[PDB]
Amino acid sequence: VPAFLGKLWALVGDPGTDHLIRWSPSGTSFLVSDQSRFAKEVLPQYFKHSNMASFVRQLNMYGFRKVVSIEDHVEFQHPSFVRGREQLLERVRR
Amino acid sequence: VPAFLGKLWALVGDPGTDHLIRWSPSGTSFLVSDQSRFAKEVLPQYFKHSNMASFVRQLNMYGFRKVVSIEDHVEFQHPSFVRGREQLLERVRR
Ligand code: NA
Ligand code: NA
Ligand code: NA
Ligand code: NA
Repeated sequence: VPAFLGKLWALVGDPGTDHLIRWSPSGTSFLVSDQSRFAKEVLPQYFKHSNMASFVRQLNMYGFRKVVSIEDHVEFQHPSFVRGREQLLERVRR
Repeated sequence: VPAFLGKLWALVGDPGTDHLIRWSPSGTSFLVSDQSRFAKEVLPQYFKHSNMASFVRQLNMYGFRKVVSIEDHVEFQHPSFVRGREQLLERVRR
């Protein structure tokens, strides 16, 4: 598992960050509650930078997608990024 | 499980419909490859109507969301609608 994805996995699951970034109730997507605060408060802890645009670009390079209503916060998803599915994470690729 | 969701579960998983509606590779979302054809060819088989707008409205009433790129076909998702997770399906509610 690439270091970016190992860090992403850890930071999403970390209870200490859940007020800003956490798994959905079933773990098939993850929620960033406040993008500005996430970039200033969580990203330095895990990546030693605070650049949301770089982070989102990296998610895009790995094929992550956004979850939106059929009809600031953001919800991301990847078929192979699922809480508890440690071996499936190996399928997330650039 | 409400009849709409039982039918949805069956039709997504049905190999005979997979050219038009199928689970994603990990089963955490589902893809409609061609909405017009899906409405004319799959919906009558399972619901005895051909109205895409009614179907999508029903998905919205149950809290389904759409999956889109970070930067016709459509991909839908619900935290509690996951291939193989039969008991989790009980949590999908109006
Ligand atoms: Na967690
Ligand atoms: Na977290
Ligand atoms: Na299937
Ligand atoms: Na199918």
